[PDB]
Amino acid sequence: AILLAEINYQMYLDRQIQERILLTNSIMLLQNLKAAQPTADFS
Amino acid sequence: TSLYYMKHQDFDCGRVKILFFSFCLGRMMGDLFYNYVFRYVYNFFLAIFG
Repeated sequence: AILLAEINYQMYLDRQIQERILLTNSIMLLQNLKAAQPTADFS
Repeated sequence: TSLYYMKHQDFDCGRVKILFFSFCLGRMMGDLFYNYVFRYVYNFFLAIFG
């Protein structure tokens, strides 16, 4: 009972670190799209 | 003096694409160095000449 209890808590810690991965790759995506501005030049 | 005047010719806008920057260096190349450098100086001699 207590063992698979820390398993719940513990792959909950894996939860938080996956959420951090989300954060990092999303910000990298916003960085490249910032470097990818649509230009309004027509000439 | 109008016999001795070179007009304002428009040059081929040969676009280069520096990553996401599209711009023709040939056009302003000609515009600056001839259509504005050679042109203005030459018409300045004609102005002092007349």
